[PDB]
Amino acid sequence: NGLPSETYITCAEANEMAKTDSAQVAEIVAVMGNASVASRDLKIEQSPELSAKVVEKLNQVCAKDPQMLLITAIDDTMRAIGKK
Amino acid sequence: NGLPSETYITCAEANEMAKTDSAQVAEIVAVMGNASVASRDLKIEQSPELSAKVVEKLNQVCAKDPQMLLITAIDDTMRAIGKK
Repeated sequence: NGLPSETYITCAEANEMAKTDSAQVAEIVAVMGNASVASRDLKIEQSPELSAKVVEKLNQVCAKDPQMLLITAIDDTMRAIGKK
Repeated sequence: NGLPSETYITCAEANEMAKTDSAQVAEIVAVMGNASVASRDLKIEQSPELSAKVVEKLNQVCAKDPQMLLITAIDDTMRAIGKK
């Protein structure tokens, strides 16, 4: 919880900023996401489309429960795609 | 040299595309960039300040060498960071 404001931000609210700054929102989500999911296989193809997905479905989950911080929310995707 | 167009595109020309799509470009460079550099230490965090950085100076290096493919270009950046 003692993380920088950007990292401690909620994924749902990340969409709010996305209209102004899609870059910093989609980047961190993708950059962390891919690196953190590579932890279980290490061959997660680096392609804009996959990232585009991680902020689409993830924010959808956030819409269901706002108690998910951006940092933890994407971690649930790590386990979702992390089914090896 | 037989890789898909986008990943076979030079860092210099990738910046050109960023003018139309800053996302796909800043993403892929930070995505694999951070993933590859973290493969040497894993002490490297993910921040929006890094994408801008890895696509800034690199495009300048590739401005001196248009032959530098995106993949190779980022490798050279890893070398710089891996220099400890």
